[PDB]
Amino acid sequence: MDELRELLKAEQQGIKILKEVLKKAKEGDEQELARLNQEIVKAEKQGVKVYKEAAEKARNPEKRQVIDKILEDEEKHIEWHKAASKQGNAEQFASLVQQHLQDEQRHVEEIEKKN
Ligand SMILES: [Zn+2]
Ligand SMILES: [Zn+2]
Ligand SMILES: [Zn+2]
Repeated sequence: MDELRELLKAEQQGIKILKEVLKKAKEGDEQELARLNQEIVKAEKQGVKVYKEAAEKARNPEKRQVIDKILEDEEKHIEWHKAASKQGNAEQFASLVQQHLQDEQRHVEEIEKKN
């Protein structure tokens, strides 16, 4: 029983921000969007931090395997949001957010399976 609820905290935080991102995506404001983008970057990387930290303390390779997959995943998300750099991301943005949202929920399944 190690690094379970702790790691979920990262996903939970990311998902919680995504909820507001959905709101601001419909709002369509650069300041709100950039600020939220900024929040995402920090939150997801904080997730990477706890995952990477736990990875180097994985009693079982399978525990690292799950962490490593999400660790890679979580950075992938940021890379996408970073690559946007605000073009005209509103309608297009919301569509992509659905994927991030479904993905992090999948991360929960990858961890808990049945939560
Ligand atoms: Zn993420
Ligand atoms: Zn993912
Ligand atoms: Zn995640």
